[PDB]
Amino acid sequence: SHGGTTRGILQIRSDQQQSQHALENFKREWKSSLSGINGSWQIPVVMADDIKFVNM
Amino acid sequence: VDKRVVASFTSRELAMGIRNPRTELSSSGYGLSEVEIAMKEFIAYNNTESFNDRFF
Repeated sequence: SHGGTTRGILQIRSDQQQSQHALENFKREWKSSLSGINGSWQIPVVMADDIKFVNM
Repeated sequence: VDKRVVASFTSRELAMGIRNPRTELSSSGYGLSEVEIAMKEFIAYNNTESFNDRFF
């Protein structure tokens, strides 16, 4: 009813944060490739300096 | 058929049988399929089957 169910945070890190535009078209690249049943078994390749997932 | 009337019948010429009747005014005398009630469950089943098959 009220909680945060959020599994965790995907931390991507580089010399500077992406602009909001860059991040929203990265969200479009993500959802058009990986969401739902249609994307269900694909794996993204990402070449950021470091990638971490924090379990909450 | 094809949204035009191709035949008509009296109560004498055609039976109708219904297992799950309703008093609900808008039910208009029609039945109630368990496929309608369970439809979400059937969809969830179908999706989990597709998910497991898509590994291969």
